[PDB]
Order: sequence, then C-alpha cells, then structure tokens
Amino acid sequence: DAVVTQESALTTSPGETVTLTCRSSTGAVTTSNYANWVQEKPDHLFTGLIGGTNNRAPGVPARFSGSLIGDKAALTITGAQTEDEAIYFCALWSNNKLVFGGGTKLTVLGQPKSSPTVTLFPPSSEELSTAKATLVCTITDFYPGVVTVDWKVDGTPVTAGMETTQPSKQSNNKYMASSYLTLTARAWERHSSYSCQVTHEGHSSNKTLSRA
Amino acid sequence: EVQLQQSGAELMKPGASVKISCKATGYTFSSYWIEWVKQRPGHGLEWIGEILPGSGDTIFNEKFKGKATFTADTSSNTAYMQLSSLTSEDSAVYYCARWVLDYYGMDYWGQGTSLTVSSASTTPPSVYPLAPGGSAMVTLGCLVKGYFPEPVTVVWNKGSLSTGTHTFPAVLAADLYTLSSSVTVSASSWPGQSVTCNVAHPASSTKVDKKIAPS
Repeated sequence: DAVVTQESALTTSPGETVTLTCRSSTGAVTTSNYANWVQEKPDHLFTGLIGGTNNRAPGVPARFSGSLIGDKAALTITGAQTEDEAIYFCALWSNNKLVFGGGTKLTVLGQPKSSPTVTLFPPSSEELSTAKATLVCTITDFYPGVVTVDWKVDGTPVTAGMETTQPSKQSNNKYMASSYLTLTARAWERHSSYSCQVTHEGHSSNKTLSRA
Repeated sequence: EVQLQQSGAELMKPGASVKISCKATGYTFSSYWIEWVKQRPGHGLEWIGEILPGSGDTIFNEKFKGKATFTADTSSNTAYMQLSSLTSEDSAVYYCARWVLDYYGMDYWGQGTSLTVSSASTTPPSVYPLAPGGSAMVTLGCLVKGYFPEPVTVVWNKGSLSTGTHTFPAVLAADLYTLSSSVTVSASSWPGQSVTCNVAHPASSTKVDKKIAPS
C-alpha cells in the first residue's frame, strides 16, 4: 500500500516548460515502478500519456515526455499549450499493485487575468414569507478560475448556512461562481448589514447591503 | 482507431447492484488486459482490478474482491464490471482502460461511467425572483432552491433574452440542490420592459415563471 504524492497544483503559460513530479513513500521511484502518466480534461475525459517511465502513448503530442528526476518520476511538457490545462495523474506499479497519485491540477494561462464582478441580492419578499432568507452572491468574469468567499453580517464572519459553488466556464472563457447565505427569516431580521467578499489572487472584491 | 465506450450514468439505491459495460473497437479485444479504475471525489484514483478477455484471467485489488466482479464477451468485444451491495461510498465515476504490455501502461481510456447511490426522492424546487436593492446596466436573477435530482433549466423571457445570461453551477444545501441564474440588461430596459425567468425541473415535471419586479 505505497502512497504516491504529486504537486496539488501548478501554473504555467503558453510556450513555457513545466515539470510535474511523482513521489513514492516506499522509496525512490525507479524504472521498476513503470511510472504512468494520464491526463483528465473537463467532463472527466481521460487520456493515457506515458507508460513505462518514458514511453509515449499512441497519438500523444511530442511535447509530452516522461523521465526520472532524482528519486521521483516526472512528466515534462515543453512548449505548453492552452489545451494542456488538465489534471495529471501518475501511477506507480509497486508490490504487484497499481497506485495512483492524487493528481496535479495544471492551469495554463490562456487569457488575461481578470478580477471578479460581484453582485449581491437580498432575500425576496416571497421567500421571507416562508420564514426563510437566502442572500445570493453572484460572481462572474474572473480568471483564473479560483476564488474564496467570505460573508460578514454587521462586520462579523459567518459560515453557518453558507454554501459556495465550484467555478464554471462562461461563454467568454472566463469563470463564474455563486455563494449563498441562508438563515431563518427571523435571524435575517436580527442583523443589519450583509456583506459578500470574494478574494481572487490576493485581491478582495466586496458587495454589501442593508436589510432595511 | 482504438475506442472504449462505457455505459451511461447510473442511479442506484443502497443495497442495489449495477453492471457497467466497456465496449472496445479498433483493436483485437481478446489480446489486451482491461483495467478498471474508481474515481471518487476527494479520493484521487483507485485501482479495482483487471481482466484479460482472451483467457478470462482476473486479478483484483484485495479491497474490491467482495465488491466487484469482472466478465467479458469476446464475441461482442465487451468487458463488464458488476458492483454489489452498493453504498454511498460506491458513488464515483468508474473507468475501464487498456493496458499494453510493451508500453507498460494504460493508453486508451473509456469515457467513464458515473454511479450515484442514493435513496433520496424527487423534489420540486421553489423559485424566487432576485431584484436589485431598491449604472448603465442592471442585473436581475432567479433563485431555484431545494430540488432533486439535477438538473433544472432556466431561460429568460422565453428565450428572447439570451445574451448577458449566466446560469450558475448548482450546489448542495441540506441534501438538496440550489441554483441561480442571472441576466444583465440595459437599465433603460428594466423595469421599463418586462423580465421573466422560466424555470423547469423535468424530474418533477414542474414549470414556474417568475416576473422580476422592483422591490
């Protein structure tokens, strides 16, 4: 039951060289582990890239190559292309067992970075009548597709009743997401100011509203 | 061209059993080992086992010896994996992949089969209008809360309002789904003109139209 470890995430730009690694808890990775590398693109689309440490799969671009770097297996993508953005998994053969790494999410910057546009909606009168209150924070046009959301009620952080979606691609190739804060109608009335704060690459964009 | 086509998404209740297929084309099916892999959110990838169609020989990951069973039919070039006594831990996407000996790896992969083990019942959503807190543009929306299973569809003004529309990904809240959709239009077109969201939830055959009016 060896444990295989990979970088959780890496970012690169078109034309650059990026190197992903694969480590074993059992010891140094060697040709006897026949390291494999596979690629998962959106909508769980898998493609085999490398087998036997450095053998390239049929139809796989020449820019992908496998090797050993120190005591780890490595996948090198020379001249990265936007289409190479995906999750890469390595697999090692150890103890007559095939063990997969946790995968590395490779982001390839294919367009300019863009801070998010935030819109905050208050609970509708109709929902409030059911003794429920849901604030909706829409987040659009951001790139890359990674954000964190924080809610504050009258200046104090709140996470109870809060849910945030995963980011999804928009038609213009930027990303969108939503966050929701749900409380009882009674609880909603026990607060004044509500704030949705979206942090993207160290910068925070905020929107707030007053119940009254 | 080598291809592996798997069966469609499965919705099973706890305790049930399911048989996932993997149809091969483009090569001699009996000559290569077929690998089965499990992808569960937050658990990376897990190797289940493998079968060589030509000999029928199988090798299982100990952990799955009492969960999976491999079969194959060389006449139809199809491999199958049956999972028994399903539980929520079995919910995942399953893949079959071809192993090539001299390549020492899995080259071609099936498209994956999504298995969902749940006992939840179909629930219609509640639809609520999202109006601004009363610029050149104005953003309106509609909240579609508490439905199951996915998905729901949202159009604006019966499809007449298509540009500037953002239908966001759904998320879970208390075992149910919540989604929202927004449309950005010229401040001179609303409320001067009408904006209505049309929500449909096929699973429950529910259709709701909600007009967005100022607060």
